[PDB]
Amino acid sequence: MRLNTLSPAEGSKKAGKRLGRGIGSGLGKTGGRGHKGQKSRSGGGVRR
Amino acid sequence: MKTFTAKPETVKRDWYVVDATGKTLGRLATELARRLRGKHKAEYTPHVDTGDYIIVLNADKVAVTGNKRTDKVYYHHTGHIGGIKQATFEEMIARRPERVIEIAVKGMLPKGPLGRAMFRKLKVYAGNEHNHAAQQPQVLDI
Amino acid sequence: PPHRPRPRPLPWFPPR
Amino acid sequence: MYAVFQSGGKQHRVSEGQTVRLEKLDIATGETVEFAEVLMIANGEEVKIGVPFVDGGVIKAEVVAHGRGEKVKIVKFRRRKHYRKQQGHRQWFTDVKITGISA
Amino acid sequence: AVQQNKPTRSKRGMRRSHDALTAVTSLSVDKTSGEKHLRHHITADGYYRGRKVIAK
Amino acid sequence: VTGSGKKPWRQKGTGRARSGSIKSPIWRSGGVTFAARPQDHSQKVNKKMY
Amino acid sequence: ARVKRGVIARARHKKILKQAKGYYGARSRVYRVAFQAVIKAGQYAYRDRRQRKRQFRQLWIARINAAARQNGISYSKFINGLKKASVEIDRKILADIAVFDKVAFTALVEKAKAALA
Amino acid sequence: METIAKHRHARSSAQKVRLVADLIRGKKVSQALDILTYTNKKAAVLVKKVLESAIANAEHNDGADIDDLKVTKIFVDEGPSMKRIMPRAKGRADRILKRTSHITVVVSDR
RNA sequence: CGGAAGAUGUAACGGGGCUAAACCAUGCACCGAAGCUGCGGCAGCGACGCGCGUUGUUGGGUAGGGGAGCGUUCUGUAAGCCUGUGAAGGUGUGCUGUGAGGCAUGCUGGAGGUAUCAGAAGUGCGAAUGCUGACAUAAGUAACGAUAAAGCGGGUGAAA
RNA sequence: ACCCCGGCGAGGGGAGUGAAAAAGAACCUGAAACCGUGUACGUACAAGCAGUGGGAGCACAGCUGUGUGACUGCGUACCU
Ligand SMILES: [K+]
Ligand SMILES: [K+]
Ligand SMILES: [K+]
Ligand SMILES: [K+]
Ligand SMILES: [K+]
Ligand SMILES: [K+]
Ligand SMILES: [K+]
Ligand SMILES: [K+]
Ligand SMILES: [K+]
Ligand SMILES: [K+]
Ligand SMILES: [K+]
Ligand SMILES: [K+]
Ligand SMILES: [K+]
Ligand SMILES: [K+]
Ligand SMILES: [Mg+2]
Ligand SMILES: [Mg+2]
Ligand SMILES: [Mg+2]
Ligand SMILES: [Mg+2]
Ligand SMILES: [Mg+2]
Ligand SMILES: [Mg+2]
Ligand SMILES: [Mg+2]
Ligand SMILES: [Mg+2]
Ligand SMILES: [Mg+2]
Ligand SMILES: [Mg+2]
Ligand SMILES: [Mg+2]
Ligand SMILES: [Mg+2]
Ligand SMILES: [Mg+2]
Ligand SMILES: [Mg+2]
Ligand SMILES: [Mg+2]
Ligand SMILES: [Mg+2]
Ligand SMILES: [Mg+2]
Ligand SMILES: [Mg+2]
Ligand SMILES: [Mg+2]
Ligand SMILES: [Mg+2]
Ligand SMILES: [Mg+2]
Ligand SMILES: [Mg+2]
Ligand SMILES: [Mg+2]
Ligand SMILES: [Mg+2]
Ligand SMILES: [Mg+2]
Ligand SMILES: [Mg+2]
Ligand SMILES: [Mg+2]
Ligand SMILES: [Mg+2]
Ligand SMILES: [Mg+2]
Ligand SMILES: [Mg+2]
Ligand SMILES: [Mg+2]
Ligand SMILES: [Mg+2]
Ligand SMILES: [Mg+2]
Ligand SMILES: [Mg+2]
Ligand SMILES: [Mg+2]
Ligand SMILES: [Mg+2]
Ligand SMILES: [Mg+2]
Ligand SMILES: [Mg+2]
Repeated sequence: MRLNTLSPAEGSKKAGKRLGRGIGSGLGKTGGRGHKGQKSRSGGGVRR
Repeated sequence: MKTFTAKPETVKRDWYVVDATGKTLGRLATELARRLRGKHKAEYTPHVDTGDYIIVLNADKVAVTGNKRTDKVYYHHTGHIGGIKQATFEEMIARRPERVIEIAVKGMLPKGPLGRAMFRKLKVYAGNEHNHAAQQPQVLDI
Repeated sequence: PPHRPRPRPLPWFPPR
Repeated sequence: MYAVFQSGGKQHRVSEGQTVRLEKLDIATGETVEFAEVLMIANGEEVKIGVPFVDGGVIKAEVVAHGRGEKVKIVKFRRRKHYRKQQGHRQWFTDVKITGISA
Repeated sequence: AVQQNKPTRSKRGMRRSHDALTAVTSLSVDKTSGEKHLRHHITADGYYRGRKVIAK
Repeated sequence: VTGSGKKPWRQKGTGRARSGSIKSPIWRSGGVTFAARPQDHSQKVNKKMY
Repeated sequence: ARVKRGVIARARHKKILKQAKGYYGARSRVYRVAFQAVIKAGQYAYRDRRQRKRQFRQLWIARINAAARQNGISYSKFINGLKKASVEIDRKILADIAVFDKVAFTALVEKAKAALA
Repeated sequence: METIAKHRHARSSAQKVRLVADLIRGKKVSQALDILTYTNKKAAVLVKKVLESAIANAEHNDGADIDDLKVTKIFVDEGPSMKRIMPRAKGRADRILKRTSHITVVVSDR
């Protein structure tokens, strides 16, 4: 029990998605938005 | 242990003499092309010229089948606009018989530097005499 | 018929 | 004198004293390995051709070294399709020294 | 009219393969003054072919 | 960022990339795209978990 | 927590440029060009590991054919003969023997001829 | 052993000076000085002063004999370019580079 | 077989050439792919025995979904640990891992660096007619700004 | 400081200072593009994304390593 021997529970801390950081990530380029249209745009999307 | 490769500086090339008289052009040419390339040797190596020197005598008496003697046309372009020229087999044999065998063989050899080198080993004569006694060519029946 | 207008000039802009 | 034998789904022409790189054998270093499937033995003019194997034909070898070959790089790339993948590879081998060839 | 592609340093050097200067093949020596001079030209001290031809 | 809202050069005709603001985050001296603000990092800890 | 990219970016570029040594002009000097060259070099190398196995077999066969024909039989009949004789020597070895031990090669040819006879 | 002289920030593009430098590379210094005296190029003046300085350095600082000296190395490097403006038609300005050169001459008796 | 004419050049077998090296029929050989098999290795999913063994099977991928990592700056661990026995940075070399990478060490550098496990992100660039600086190319090319015009002697000067 | 080349220059070479002056004021470190000098090998009968697989020869360091790469199979950049 030291400040450098404490660990979170397994599964408690998932890393967030980081879009647009290259091919290997699987979220490069379009960042999961597909190609074109309103929903690909910044601020895009239709109201509820 | 890597596969053997022939070496330009150690490869042994022999001299042969062939008589073209009455031979069918294309069937003579394939055998020449084979031997110029060295495809008949176990040391055959695609990037090395392992072939033999070949003298061809009596190029003027080479044979062709069908109506080719009158109907086979050789085309070339001078590079000047409209400069397509032509000559029948007959005309070629009269004007420059050696070209007929040389053309047939050149077309059956690899294109590129090595193929040009291979072709330099073919010596074609219209008649029955050559001046290569010093190279002591062995008779080759094709 | 013509598929293009006859060439014209652009207005001057501060170049650099 | 040389012999031909199969090992690691490949064939080898060896003489006594040769070191030969084979696919990894499960044999410790220093230990001797016998190859009993000899396809051919040629002692000068005498030539024994197996059909497929030479009867009584054995090649004795000593395991000299295990190791990994030089790294190969695998590159996969599909132009215009946002796809690229790289991988490395080093193949295991066993070096053996041919000690004896028996007819 | 202008290039569609940047010419290489190689091509630049090839073009300049004819730009080298020639050294003056040989200078002459005045027989009297002993000065070096361009052939068929007077020396710096005003000599030509042995004779003093100009002042300064 | 300090500076005016003047369009640096006209939209079309100059042969340059289109520009709207000298303060664009693409530009040297421009704004930071997602500029930080002062933040409160404190977390709730349930009394019973403490 | 501002992160400057210089040190890491330099290392990545240098890694690519080291792999582009020996290439012509911008291909060994300029990262944009070198990166494309190194990727393409990798694509060819992958393809060529497959092609190498094809090129060598093609070479062995041509050599076996030459040696077989010196011993009065074509490649196709020779291979057929060896199979009927239950000889399991591969083309790499046959081609090797054709060059280095012509007497042993002739022995194989005789074996093959007997199996067809 | 070998003596150096340099003219740093010489007012001439390296390309022009290198024409002259090439004439004397490898020559005996006496031959070099003659060659430079009858080369009708501004660069020949620049290079000759550096070569003369190198000879004087070799004699004074390194107790060498002028008779034995050869131009063993000579090279011209690019110095800083001074940037200037050249007005062109229609309100456009062009950059002018005033290119400079660093001239190095190495003489030695070997 | 004729019927059968087109524009840069043969140019309507890919070419050479072929009277079979064409066509039909029958047959047997061989070549031939990243398919299949052989040998070695990796990973996923599932059985089966106890995290390991044995075994089956699977592993081309855009949009896109899921999983697992590398490295960067900063906080704690750290008043610890490394550091003229030479820090960071720069530049080579060797080794090493499936990869992002890592380790060692020569040279440069001359004072900083930071294991481990956690924590936070201005966390990774080749493209955006991106932005700033530097430097190329064309090129020693065009040009040297009114076609009123110069020549010579002397002077000064390192040079006119 | 002083000496030397130079126009009583610029610039440089010595000397000296300093732990260091490739710390010399265009000054800590001093990357890359870009430009040179030197050395090894290749290159003036040869056709194309310039590599890759094969591969001689030459040079060099301890049969291997390193550089080069004649000849040859395959092979039309990247992003969008
Ligand atoms: K999505
Ligand atoms: K401002
Ligand atoms: K910027
Ligand atoms: K500012
Ligand atoms: K994921
Ligand atoms: K290092
Ligand atoms: K260091
Ligand atoms: K830490
Ligand atoms: K850009
Ligand atoms: K230029
Ligand atoms: K000029
Ligand atoms: K320093
Ligand atoms: K090639
Ligand atoms: K694009
Ligand atoms: Mg996807
Ligand atoms: Mg898009
Ligand atoms: Mg659409
Ligand atoms: Mg959509
Ligand atoms: Mg918006
Ligand atoms: Mg071809
Ligand atoms: Mg274009
Ligand atoms: Mg010129
Ligand atoms: Mg307004
Ligand atoms: Mg700001
Ligand atoms: Mg409370
Ligand atoms: Mg910081
Ligand atoms: Mg004006
Ligand atoms: Mg026509
Ligand atoms: Mg295959
Ligand atoms: Mg398969
Ligand atoms: Mg397996
Ligand atoms: Mg598959
Ligand atoms: Mg997949
Ligand atoms: Mg030091
Ligand atoms: Mg960022
Ligand atoms: Mg960049
Ligand atoms: Mg991109
Ligand atoms: Mg542009
Ligand atoms: Mg420019
Ligand atoms: Mg021009
Ligand atoms: Mg002109
Ligand atoms: Mg002019
Ligand atoms: Mg004027
Ligand atoms: Mg006057
Ligand atoms: Mg001074
Ligand atoms: Mg010290
Ligand atoms: Mg300091
Ligand atoms: Mg500095
Ligand atoms: Mg540099
Ligand atoms: Mg040549
Ligand atoms: Mg060309
Ligand atoms: Mg090709």
